Parts: sequence; C-alpha cells; structure tokens
Amino acid sequence: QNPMRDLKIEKLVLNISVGESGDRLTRASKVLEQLSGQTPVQSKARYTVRTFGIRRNEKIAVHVTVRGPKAEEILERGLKVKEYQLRDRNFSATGNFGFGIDEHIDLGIKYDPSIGIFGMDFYVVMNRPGARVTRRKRCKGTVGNSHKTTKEDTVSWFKQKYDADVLDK
Amino acid sequence: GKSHGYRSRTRYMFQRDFRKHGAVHLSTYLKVYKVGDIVDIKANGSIQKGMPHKFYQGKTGVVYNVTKSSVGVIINKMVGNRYLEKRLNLRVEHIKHSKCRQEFLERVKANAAKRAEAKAQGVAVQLKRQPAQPRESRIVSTEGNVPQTLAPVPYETFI
Amino acid sequence: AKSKNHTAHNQTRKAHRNGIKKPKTYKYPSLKGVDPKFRRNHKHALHGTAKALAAAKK
Amino acid sequence: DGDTKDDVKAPEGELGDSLQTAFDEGKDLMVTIISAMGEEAAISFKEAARTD
Amino acid sequence: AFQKDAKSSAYSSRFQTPFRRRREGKTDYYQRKRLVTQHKAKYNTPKYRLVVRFTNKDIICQIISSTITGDVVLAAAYSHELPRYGITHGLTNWAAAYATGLLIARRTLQKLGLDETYKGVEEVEGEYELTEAVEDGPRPFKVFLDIGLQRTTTGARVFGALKGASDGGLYVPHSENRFPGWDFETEEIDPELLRSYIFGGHVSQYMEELADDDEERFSELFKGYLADDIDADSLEDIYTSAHEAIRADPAFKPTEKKFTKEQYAAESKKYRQTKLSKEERAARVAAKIAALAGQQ
RNA sequence: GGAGCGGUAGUUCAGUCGGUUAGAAUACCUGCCUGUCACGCAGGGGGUCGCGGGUUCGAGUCCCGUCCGUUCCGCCA
RNA sequence: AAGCUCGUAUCAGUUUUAUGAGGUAAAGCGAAUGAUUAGAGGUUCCGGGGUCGAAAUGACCUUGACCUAUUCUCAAACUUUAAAUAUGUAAGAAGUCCUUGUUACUUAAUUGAACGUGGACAUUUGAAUGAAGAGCUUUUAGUGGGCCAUUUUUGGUAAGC
RNA sequence: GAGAACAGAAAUCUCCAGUAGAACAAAAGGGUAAAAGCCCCCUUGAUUUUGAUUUUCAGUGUGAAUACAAACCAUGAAAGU
RNA sequence: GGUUGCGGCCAUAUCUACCAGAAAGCACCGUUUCCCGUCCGAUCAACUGUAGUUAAGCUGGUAAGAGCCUGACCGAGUAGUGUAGUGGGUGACCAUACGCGAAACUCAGGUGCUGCAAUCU
Repeated sequence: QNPMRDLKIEKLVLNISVGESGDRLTRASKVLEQLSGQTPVQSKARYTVRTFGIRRNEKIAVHVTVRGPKAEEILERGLKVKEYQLRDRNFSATGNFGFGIDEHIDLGIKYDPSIGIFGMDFYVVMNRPGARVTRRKRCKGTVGNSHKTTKEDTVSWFKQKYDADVLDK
Repeated sequence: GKSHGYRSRTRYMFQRDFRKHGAVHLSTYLKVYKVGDIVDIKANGSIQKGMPHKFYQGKTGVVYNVTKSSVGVIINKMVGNRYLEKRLNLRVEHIKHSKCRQEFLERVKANAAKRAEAKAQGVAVQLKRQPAQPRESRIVSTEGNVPQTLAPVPYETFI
Repeated sequence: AKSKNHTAHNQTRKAHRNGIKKPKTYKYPSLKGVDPKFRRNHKHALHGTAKALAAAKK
Repeated sequence: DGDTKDDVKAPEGELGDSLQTAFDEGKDLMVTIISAMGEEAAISFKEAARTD
Repeated sequence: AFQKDAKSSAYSSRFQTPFRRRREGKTDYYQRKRLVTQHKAKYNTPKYRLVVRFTNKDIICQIISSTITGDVVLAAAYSHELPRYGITHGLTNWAAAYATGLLIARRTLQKLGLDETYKGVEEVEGEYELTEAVEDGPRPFKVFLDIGLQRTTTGARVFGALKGASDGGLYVPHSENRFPGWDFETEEIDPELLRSYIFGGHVSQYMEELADDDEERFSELFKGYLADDIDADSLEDIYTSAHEAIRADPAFKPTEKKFTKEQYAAESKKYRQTKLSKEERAARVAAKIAALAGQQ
C-alpha cells in the first residue's frame, strides 16, 4: 500500500535575520549567494518597532529558497553541525521541520575577515508527489487527508535515511 | 446641514442581497434588448458606471435607443401637477425584460390561434378574459363525509 | 418670526383639479438623443426608400 | 534631502547668541526656522545627543 | 486533520459559493464576460471565439458562440485526430498546435462555404500578415482568441495555435510580439526563427544536439520515431506535405465508435453504486443502535 | 444653566498644537573641599508628558469621554 | 375669462388579471453586527496566587482571561427572514402575422436593423366599471402669515407647546 | 494554529486553516476575492469639437455625473477597457 | 451512463470525517538544448507520452453530521396591519365587523440538474 505515496523534500529556505539595514545585510546577501549558487532576496520590515531599533519597510533580512539535489547537499553538511540530533518539537504538526544553526564557517565556508559571522535558519518543507495540486494556476485543489504530510510520518522518513536521532521529551 | 446627494437615503437599496455577492452573472449581458420594449429597472450596486438615480429603482418603462453596452429608457416621472417624460441612459446590467409584456405577447399569440381555430369551426369566439364569475349551482356529496360538528373552545392559561 | 417652514399639505388636492395629464405621445417619435450613427443611416434609408416608391409605382 | 540655502541672515535673536556661543563646542546643530509669509529667521536651537 | 479551527454552523450558513466553472478553477469569469459581451446595437449577431486548450497529451480547439441556455459550438478540431493527416508522435508541441489551428481554420470556413475565397497565406514563411480584405466580395470570417487561464508569454503554443488559425483563413486580430523569435530589446521580428519553429525546427535541432551529447536520453525520448524510421532532416518535410493533406480534405470524419450509447451505459452502471432509500437508512440506524448502543 | 482654557521629574516651567527625540531652573544623590555644616569644584540619576479609549509607520502632543482645577456670560424689562 | 380644434376620441385620485421594486410594523438573535444574565464542561506547555517539591515541557487547589455546548435579555443610526397599507408598468390598429423593398449602420452571409409598398385578421378589437363631451392654446386676478381632527410620528416631564 | 540560532508580546522565514472578520487618500454608507485589494510592466483619455441626457429643479443656472458620436491616443495577444 | 473541453442556472451543487472507481479520459508524474520566466524548471515556459501510478486530484457513495433547500390544518388566523363605529376602557390599550396576513419553533421530504461538441468496454 505504498507505490506513489512516497516522500521527499520540496524545498529548503535558508534565512538570516539581521537586526539593521545596509552593511550587515549586504554581507549576509554575499554569504548566502556563494553558499547556494542562487542569488538571494531581501525582505522588508512589515512595521515600525523601535525597541528592536528597526522601522517601517527598511530592507531588514535575507533568504533563499533552495530545491532539488542541491538542497540535499546543504541539508547534509549543515545537519552535521547539530550532528544528526534533532528534537521532539522542531517538527511541526503539518509534517514539516527546521533547525537553526550558528557559525556558517563549519559547513564548507572559509572565514575571510571582511565578511563576519552570521547564524542561519534552515526550515525544510516536505511533500508527496501530487502537491502540484495547490501551487498550480489552472484547476486548483485541496490535498486530501490520507496523502498529507503528518508529523509522525515525517519523523519516520527522517529516521529511515540519515540514521537521524529524533531524541528528547 | 441638510443633504441630498445622488445616492441620498440608499443604504439598503443597492445592498447586494444575501449570499448573492459579486461576479455579475452572465445571462444578464446576453439578454437582447429591442427598441420599443418594456423593461424593469433593478439597480445594481456591484456596478457603478451607468447607474440609475435612486428614484428609478423599481420603476418601469420603454426602451427607445440602444448603444455599445447600454440602453436609453424613457419613463414618466410625476412632478407638481403633471407627468413629464424623461430620457435615462442605463447600462444593461441594471435592466431585465418585462415579464408581464412577454406574458401578454404570448396571450396575443394564442389569440390568433384561437381565431384560426374558430374560422375552421365557423366563427364565434368569446376571447376576452372575464373575471371570476360567481360560481355555479352545484350538489355536494355526504356519503361517508358527514358534518364533523365543532364547538367554541374555552379560555385556557398555558403561559 | 418663527414661521411654518414646510409642508406638502393640500398639494395633492391642487394637483387633481386639472389632474396629472399624461404625455400625449405621437406615432413617429422625436429622434433626439438617439444614436448619431443610427440616425445618419436611417436618413439615407428614408431618402432611398422614398425614391423606390416614387420612381417605380406609376 | 539637500544641503543648499545658507541664506537666513543668521538670527537677530539674543537666543541665537547662545547658539553663536555654543557652535565651536559643536555636536549636531539642529535649528528650526519658519517660512511664514516668506519671512524666515532662526527660532529655536536644538541638538540631538548621539547619531554615529 | 483539523476540526478545532471549526467550519461552524454559523460560518457555513453565511458562506457564498462561487460559480461551479470557477470552483473547479476552469473558467475566468472576469475575462469571460468582457470577451463574450456583444455590442448591444448588433443584437443577436453572435461573437465567435477560438477556444484553444492544452491538456497533457491532447490539444482542443473549438469555435464557440454563446446562448443563455448554454454556449453552442460551431465546429471543433483536435490534435489526437492528426493521425489520419500523417502526424503521430510529438503531438502537443508548437508545430502540432499550429497544425491544429490550421485544421480548425480550414474546417470551419469549409463548412461555412467561403473557403474557395480567403485561402489566406499558403506559403507559411512566418511573416506577420493577417487575413486580408477582398475588395468587392464578402468580408473574411472573424473570431477572437480565447485562451482561458493558460498564461500569456511570448513563444507559447497558444500563439502557435493562433498562427495556424489566422494563416488558414480565419480573422483573428493580434499583435506580433508574442510569436517566438520576437526581439524584446527592439521592435524587430525575425521571421526565419519563427519559420523554423512552425515546422518543429526547435525539435529537430534538439535531436541533432543528442548525436554526441548523450544517446541513452535520446533513446528514452523519441522511441516511437526510432521505431517508425524518423530522423532530423526528414522532420521539416513531415509537417509540409501534411499541411496540404488539410488544404485538400479537412472535412471531419468522426470515429467508427463500435457499440452505441446504450452499451456504454450498460458497462458504466455496473461499477457506480446507486443511492438508497429511507427504509434502508432507518434499518442501518437500527443496526447501529443494536451494536454500538444496546451492546448486543 | 451653558461656552472657552489648563493638564508634565519632588516643585515652577519650557516641550508640545510641527508626530517617526522629554529640555531648563531648583531640589535629590555621590564624591571633593572643610575641624563640621553652608557656599563652591567634578560627576550622577529621576517624569507610563493627569486617567481611560480610539485614529495613527509612530501619540507625549491628532480625535472622543469621564477626571480634577482656571476663565467667560448671567444683558432689556 | 377668452376661446380654438374636433365629436365618443383616448383617458380615469378606482378595481380585476398579471407581473416588478421596496426594507418599515413584526420577528430574529443556541444566525453575522454589536449590547448583555448565569452557571456547566473543557483549557494552558500559551496568565498569575497558593499547597505538595532543591528543580521539572511538575502532583493538586484558587482565580484570570480563552475554547465548546447551553442559558435570560436586547437595538432609530443591527439583520437572515419579512407583512399590511401605499406604489411602477401591460392588458394590443400607432396591433399581430405572411410576402418582401431601403440603407453611407451593422452581418461570415440581401444575416440582422429601423423604416416600408403589397396581402391577410375585424364587430367581444382583444378584463371590469365610468366618461354632464374629448383634446388644445391664450392671458390675467388674487395668493405665497395658516389652523384643527382621525391614524403614523420627532423634540419635549408635559402643554390649548 | 504549528514550527525555525540570537528571537522575547511582537523583527525574517514556512506550511495549514482562513467569504473578507482586511485593504481600498480622507466622513459614513454601499461596492469589490484569479477582484476595484497588494506586487510588477508599459503609459498619458486628468487629451481635442459639439451636442444629448440624469441629479438638486422653475424642469433655469452652477457643480457633479451617465450614455453616446467625430477625432487622435493609451494598453493589451486579443475580446475590449 | 462515464469522461473531457466550453457552458447556463448559481450550495437540492458547499463544508466536515471516511470508503469505492474496470474502459478511456483527464490527472499526477519524466526532462531543460531551444522560445520563456523565476531568489529557485516549485510556479508559468518549452520538450517528451517515452520512465511510473490511481497515493492524491476529479467522480461516486456513506453519516438518525453541519449547512443548504422544499413543503406542511407545524406554530398560527398567532403577531401585525388597511377600513368603521357618539364600541369598551380613568388611561395604557383591547375587543368587535369588513378584509389582508407574517417570522422563529416543530415536523416531514430532498443533498444538483441540465445545454453545446468530442470520446469511452
């Protein structure tokens, strides 16, 4: 009872929230750029705050949506900093997950002192083939309950390859 | 001060009506208006261009002129002592056909047929609609259905 | 000088003395504010169709 | 937005003398003026505390 | 999964549903209205629209003009009927779309009579030219491109289908820029690239490019072609003599069917289940009270 | 019985009606001077800008209500 | 007041048959919008105050918001629903059909289009009842401070306000 | 709602639900969901000549608007607008 | 009868939670040299029906489901209201005659129909 109902990574979004605009953000943008191979995007602050220091629509943070075999690469080498040990949370109730890391240096990158250090947020998102349903223009649909990514199933999939440790309470 | 805008006192007039919002359905547009045809005027808040004035909501009249996406309608407005004949320019979305006129036309169509039938019979028709004639002398039937006698009912509290 | 501001009283009773005379329409209505194009076309049509009846029927 | 327009005559104001005095000491001089009916002269002195 | 967010009685009660053809996600009404609405001074005189749709491994192309009962077809033409014209494999591509368009053009105007007059271009040199006006003689037949939802981009097989349509006799007005090989950087059409496109030149060049790049992928693709003895430089000539197979005899000969509708009904009704009755429902409820509630 | 005005460090007040910042004086605190306190020298903190709600990228200043205080009218008989 | 043009016209402060529009009285709120009385059960790791514990995504009470199903109550500027009364339009000769003429409009098309010659269909000519004529023009007087009564109703404690 | 270094009531990301509970320059009421909302692309139709019409009405004006013509443009693949 | 493209009406068609689907049909699904467009061949573009499925989508069924609809001497002639009275009532209001007439509630019944063209064991 498992032919097409397989499971895989849809995409992975590498993200860096930088507390101000300008220089730091640009450096981050360089960082993501050469890591991934894709050139990144620069998100705007949705509203004024002041206690953080930022204001309205300031160009604050950067990210990049990575897909295919190329995402798997980055997941591997990055997943090795947390050392194949995740948590009982971290996996959402929609059958997706993520892990935050710090020091981009310990995953291929060479330091190069003009740049600096920046922590990263990996949020990996899953699917079963058939999820063209939602994202397509013509004849849009909702995905049925039996074919959805659950938490438990995702955890299983993760355990099975990678020899990955779910751990924790 | 006092106020009399083009949509004065029209809160609930151009309300879109419950669970029928938006997306102007497409029969509307393909309904074909001939010159000198009678039409009812239900305004339509979901289109703003070519709207009627509030006075003409529910009012009925004759089409006189056609154009690209609209129709010229004439109405008899009442003013002071008289009837004055107006000339509106309503977009086709606010209009429907007069059902009554259609019904009439159908009646006329039947009339010709009746006349033809009468002719092959040999004249004598009686074709006008007479009202409800005071119904005839008849005999009822008791047989099983006996007068089920009632009475008045006493006053009771149940409150 | 607080005078009565407005009423519609005893107005209908004035109105019905002469009494809401209707428009009194004519066959061949006034083509005023009818589509210009259409009017132009109709003109030429009438010019033509007169000729047909005038020249031929004799 | 732009740095043009030295004009504005400098203040006749006795309060503009403390500004005249406190300039050499420095620290971001932020000085409002008013254009009312095309008349413009210095009104108040103000200075921010940081900005670096 | 969720019934805590809860589509409640209240929420449901005051929910407006869209239109079915939009609830499927198949008919853009905002577009449709604007398209189909006639200039009211023309009256019943209908507006015709060249419908063109692309499914996975079919092209549908049908001239339709509307009526409030339901939209009535003038004529239809498909890609999966291209077999008896002499094109089998690779049948939802740009050239195939063009061919389909051509077929529909020559078909509708054939059945409408005119065909003899308004033959259009029959060079197919990929030049931007429309169905002309024959001075002294009837106007050419007019019909507008209905895409539906298939997004507009320059180079799409939508536009191939139009090209095929216009060249084959039907007046579809259009700007050139969304045919392939339109220079975006300056208003300069290249007809030779477009020309190449029309007879599957992109495809042939692709075949050429899998001579020494890789030859297992080449086997994976084009398997039918390998079977039927088809190759690169034959390809441009396949569409050429097949265009005249349309321009002599385009007359729509439907399939032989085999069986009739009743047989099909007999087949179908076996598999799909009927409803029920009230009595049956009540019985089932009784059973459910015996088993679950009464507890045997 | 109505109209208009005021509203802030512990106190007097600017700020404030210009919205993306809370300043002066005194008092308080610390060290210093001094035999000790004052004066002085050199530093330091301290105000949800009366209360509650709303509009607002942002309200202390923008709008509405209590709230506590100051003004104006009370004329012709 | 002067008339003028006609002489049973086409109309009627009306009903009938038919078909439109309306958002008030009513009702409704275990229906949105708000306004609100009560407990029940849940909930918290995603609020505090306790007892049990060196700590715990803690064992358990007290509230505090939330959530679920119920509850009593409401609305000029709230509403799914929705009356009565008043109200628009049709009830055909300037009509209907059959043949076919017109054109610089429109049609792929002598297709439509509006306008027509010709032919048919008339004494139940196409609901009731009524028509001290019907229609039409001129000119000019006084007037332009109102008030009371039934019912509907706003301010106002109320008023012969 | 559930998750992701610093991250916390809120800063960025992602999935799920989401008939509108938002946003439409400004009052209030309408209207709006592959939208009239947001992001992009190309632009001057906020253009020229003169009528007709509706509103408030004396059926004058003024303002505001509607349907058209005859131009010349805009954009779009087009229907159109 | 099913299924596709195009529809009309716009929930008797929508939503919740499940289960069935042979033929073809769609459908997902394979690939990026070219046209094309994205931060990303996810989206849209193009190229293959070849490499694989009916897991989803779509269709159909089930539930004393929500919702929606349809009718009922179901409430109920209930409110409410036009007309009349030198009718009752201190009044508030109420009854009477000629008429007109609802909503909630309760019960039962239904859970898309259908047009254009094509195609299917």
